[PDB]
Amino acid sequence: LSEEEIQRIFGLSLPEEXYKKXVEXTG
Amino acid sequence: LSEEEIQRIFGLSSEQIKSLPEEXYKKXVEXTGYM
Ligand SMILES: [Mg+2]
Repeated sequence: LSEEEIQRIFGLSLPEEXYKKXVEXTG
Repeated sequence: LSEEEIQRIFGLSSEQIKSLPEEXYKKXVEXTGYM
């Protein structure tokens, strides 16, 4: 999985901004 | 994007999905190519 694919999949520090869009996931 | 889809995409154990944002972050790090 590329960083560009993570942007597309999550609709976007990538790890930090991963964790926050994770939290927004847990609602 | 559901928790179930994220579990499958990143191969997460039943244990890992207890900590989805943290185990997000770690599978984020492995994204960037770091360890
Ligand atoms: Mg937590």
